[PDB]
This record gives sequence, structure tokens and C-alpha cells, in this order.
Amino acid sequence: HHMNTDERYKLLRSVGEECIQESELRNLIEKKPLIRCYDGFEPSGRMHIAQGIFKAVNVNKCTAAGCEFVFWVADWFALMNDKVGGELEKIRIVGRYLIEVWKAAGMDMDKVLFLWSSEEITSHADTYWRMVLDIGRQNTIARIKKCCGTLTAAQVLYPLMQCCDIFFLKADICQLGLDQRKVNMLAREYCDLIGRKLKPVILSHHMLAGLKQGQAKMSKSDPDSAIFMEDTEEDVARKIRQAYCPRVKQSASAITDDGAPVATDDRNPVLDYFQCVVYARPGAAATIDGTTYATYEDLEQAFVSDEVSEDALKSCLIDEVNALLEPVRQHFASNEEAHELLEAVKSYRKDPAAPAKPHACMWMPALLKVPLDVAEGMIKVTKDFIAAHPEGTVTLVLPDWSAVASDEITGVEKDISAALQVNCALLKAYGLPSSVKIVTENEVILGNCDDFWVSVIGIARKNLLSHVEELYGGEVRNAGQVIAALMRVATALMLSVSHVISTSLDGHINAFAREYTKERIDCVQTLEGRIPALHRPGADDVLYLDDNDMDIRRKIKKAYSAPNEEANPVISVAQHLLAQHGALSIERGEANGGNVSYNTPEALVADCGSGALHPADLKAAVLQLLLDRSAQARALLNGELKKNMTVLRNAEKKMAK
Ligand SMILES: N[C@H](CO)Cc1ccc(O)cc1
Ligand code: NA
Repeated sequence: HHMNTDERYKLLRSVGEECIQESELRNLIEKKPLIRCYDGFEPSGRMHIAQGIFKAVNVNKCTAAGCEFVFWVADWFALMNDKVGGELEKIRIVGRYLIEVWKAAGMDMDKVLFLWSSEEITSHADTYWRMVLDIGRQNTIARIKKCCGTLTAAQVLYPLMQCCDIFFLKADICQLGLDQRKVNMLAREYCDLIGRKLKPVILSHHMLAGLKQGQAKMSKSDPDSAIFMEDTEEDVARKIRQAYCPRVKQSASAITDDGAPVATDDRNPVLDYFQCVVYARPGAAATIDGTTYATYEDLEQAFVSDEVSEDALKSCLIDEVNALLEPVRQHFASNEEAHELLEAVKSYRKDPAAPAKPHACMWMPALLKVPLDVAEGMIKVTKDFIAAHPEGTVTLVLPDWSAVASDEITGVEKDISAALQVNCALLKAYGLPSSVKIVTENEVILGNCDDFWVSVIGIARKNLLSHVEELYGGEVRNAGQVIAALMRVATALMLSVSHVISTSLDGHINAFAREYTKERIDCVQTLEGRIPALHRPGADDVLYLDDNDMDIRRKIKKAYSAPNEEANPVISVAQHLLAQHGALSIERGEANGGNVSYNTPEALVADCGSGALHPADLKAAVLQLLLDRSAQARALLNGELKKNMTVLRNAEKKMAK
């Protein structure tokens, strides 16, 4: 029997307690041959009747209605505890057992796939993890909290990973529990954020009610709240018998944004199992004392009218459920290979490094135009660090991932990579030591992708979301900033770092590294404020590395200075130049004062505030000194970095919007 297109729709729809866009569901049924349903799970190893029987009923309906059904096995998290214990292979077996309960429960596997997160993710780490960070980048942290006093660790990440899966697999339908609602809804919202008309339909299935009064769904910490598949028939009888069983008809449970089942005095888990585990089966009906009830409704009518006695209804269900489970018990009884997985599942129920030589770590500012004051700061800390530790090493990280996460500059990968390579090239030319190694985050991730993201979560699971919000000042811009912070600590540990250097632009972020390693990693702070903005105290009035010679002149012209001033910006810059060089000479025509070299900043002030060091002569000498000092750098603007600069002005254009 081939179902007509209306009957296919009806059958697939029946799966869902809600359907987000039935129109979308239809058009899928009407146009698309191998509609993708996906659903996912972390192998627990103790399978309840909803995972065994009910899922199978719904998988079968989807394959019937002409879907391919992909199971996403979230086994990736097993890698956390893998170096010790090797829990990946153990969780694969728990999974393999689950699939095998599924075969024997009657899942038609013809059109059903199983994918392993561990296998799949690590085969396209690039495409996956970049999307994870983008989903965070484009979303307000408040909105990622809704997918989960204030206890929240970095479980802000789990939703992003989940939301990624949806796109990674190319799911057309999300056929998961109603409680996964908000993550799935996030995916629909995300399509909009990437100009993508076709959206995933959310076909949320019912959450089975807990057996005892006041338990909206099954309880992990109460075995009698649900029927489990390894429950021998005496257990089934005992669990049902005591079950809550109101004499009330069972209307739909109006949906909360949360997806979260709510226990009520009206809901009857005996009647829920009868709807979900019995009648949901294509041809099945329940029989009590010689009468057979064709629909769930008929049985309900019976119970409430008082034709079927509570004891009898529960007797019916027990016979019914042992009937569904018996095939599955024999199979594990007789199929050795099956049995072994079980006894394996049973047995499982048995319950950093400091670098010898010092090494500093600095993060290049993800900025389009880098101030000279920040640049010089970086060069100084480097030179200071090396002098203090000549044996040691310094490393500059270009954050070509984390900076995309935080929505830095345009928040586009190509723009940000360009901004970094240019400004870093300029920084080396401006005087950053050769001895300093330059590495990109991409280089560090590829280097050890598996371990990197594992570390990221490991760290994540030991710290509160609120704390990462503190690190950023208490508010975060987007959920991507949260990922950036974690990544930093991760990079630090992989780079085997003893010191983290921090510019003015890093704020407190980098302390995380220190706190995490329990103060083993020391913090070093940049020394800035030696080159101020050029305008009068109280724009393009800041000197940046990428200033060409035409730019400098303009800025040093506009720069504020008046006569008889002991302090202003042009003096500050002058005072700065004088310290590094060791001196500062200025050419003057005799009768304007004559040529005169200052080897001490006091003297400079002395002459400026009271005396005939005219500002014009000071600026002339300062402007020329910046030019001499910036030569190599500006040669790269017009030369080797010419092409890469193009992207940057294109970026700037965008952002002016
Ligand atoms: N989040 C669910 C319970 O932990 C399992 C899951 C479902 C779908 C996925 O793509 C990933 C995990
Ligand atoms: Na298959």
C-alpha cells in the first residue's frame, strides 16, 4: 500500500505534539524525496520505555511517510574523560547497545542512519566549530541562557554545538522532544541571520509522563518513575500498580516556551502510556475482559465511566508493556553478541603542565587601526620580558578565531585575518623583536583540534557564566565573547605559557588564565599612555601604525599645542620620543634661539612653559622624528601590504553604514 500525499502528511504530522510550520512540513512531503529527520542523544546506558518503544513508533512513522531518519549520537563529550579511562569506546558500546534495543523493538532500519559526533565533527572541525562560534557571535547571551540562584557554568556552549549539528547534518526536520524546543527554535532564528529562506521544521514529540504523582516526565534519580527496557516483568507489574491514575479525561497540555513538562493532578501516566506506547502503534488496540477498545478515546471513556476498574486498566497496561518488552528480553537472552553489550552496559555501573623555561604570551589587538600607544606598549613589554628572561621566549597570538566569535571589527573572518596580518606586519617593522614567534589561533587549533576544544570545555565546565561576564566588566556583548575568554585560556595552556601579557584592550579577560591555573601563570601588564590623543584635553586625532606620511603630517598639524604650556599632547609625544632615543634635538635659526638638544625632559618643559622653544619648532622636530621612526612601516603600506590594505578600507566602508 502506497500512501497518497495527504496520508503521508497526516502520518508524519501525527508524530509531533507541535509542528512549527505545517506549511513547511507539507511542502517537504510534496516536493522532497528523502526528507531528513534527525534526533540526537548522549548514550546514558539505561533506556526508558519512551526511548525504546515510543521513539521507534515515531521513527517508523517518519520512514513510512518517506523520510530518512538520522540519529546524531552525541558521543563527542566522551573525549573529556578519554586519556584516562578511554570512555569513548565505552560510550560507543552503550550506544551500540541502544541501537540494538532499537532493532529488537522493531525499528525499521532500512531508512535509518546513525552518526557519531566524535567521528563526524572531527572530520570537518573547521566547518563545524566555526559555525559554533558564529552562532554565539550573532546572539545575545540572554538568548543562549534560554536554551538551558544562578548556577550556570559554560553550558552556554552546549546549545551552540547542538544548534550547529542541525545545520551540519542538513536536517530538514528536527524530530526531537518538546523540551529541546528552544535550541531548535534558535536554529530557525539563525537561518534568518544567514539570509537562508529554507528553515528547519520543528516536529516536537510528546514527553511521556512520570509514573508517580507530581513528576511531569521520567526522573533520572527515581527508577520507579518510568519503565525501563531491562526491567523484568515483575518490575513492570510493581511500577505500574503503584502508578498515579486520576479518573479524568486527558486533554492536551498547553505548551510553554520552555518545552518543559509540568506535573498536574489531572495528568494520568497510565493513560499516557496507553496513548503513547499502545495506540500510537499503527494497528494496536487494548482489550479488557473480552471487549476491545479501538481508539485510545474508547478506553478513556471506559475508565472514566467506570466500566474498566482502575486495577483492570493497570492490569491491561502491564500485560501490554510486558508484551512489548518480551521480544527485547529474549533477544538479549539468546543473542550472545547482544547479551555481551548488556553485561558491558551493566559493568559500567561501577560508580596541565608547567614549562621548564619561561614563556610569555601576547594577543594582537583585533583592530582595523591600531594606536601607536598600544603598539609601542607591546614592543616594550616584549623587550622588557626578554631582558628579564634571556633564556625565555615570547609569543604573539593572532586571534583569527576568537576575534570572529566576539564580533570584532566587521565580525567576518577574511576582514579580521587581514586586519591582524597587516597590523602585525607593521608592529614587527615598528620594532617588535624578531625573537618573538608569531602564531595564529588557526595554527594552534589545527595543530591539536581534538585536544583544543576538549580543553575549551574542560575549562568551561569548571567556571561560572557569571564569572566570565565579570571578566568582561559584568556585561557581555554577545555569547561569542564567552567563547573567546575560554579559548584564550585554552591557547595559553597549549602554548605552555608561564606569563600572559595584556594590553589596555584586553582588559581583564586574560586574568582567567591566571585564575584557572591557580596562579601558576603570572600576569604582565603593558605600559601605555606615553602617546596620547592629539586634541586639546576635554576621531582621526590618534596616531596609528598604518598612518602613511600624508596622515602623520595632518594629525601632527591638527595636534593641540599653545605657547607657554608645560603640558599638552605635542609635549607628551616629544617627551616620549626623547626617552627612547636618549635625546631630542631641534633645528632653529639663531635669533630664533639657535640649535639646541634636550637630553632631559625637565629642561624641555622648562623651555616650553617659559621661554622660546616655540611650539612650531617642537612640532617640526617631533613630526620629523615620527617620520624617521615609521619609514619601514610606511614602505610596507604602499609595497608588500598594498593588496591586503584594500580589504581593510572595504571593511571600514561597511561599518560606517
Ligand atoms: N541535548 C540533548 C540531550 O543532552 C541531546 C542532543 C540532541 C541533538 C543534538 O544534535 C545533540 C545532542
Ligand atoms: Na540503516
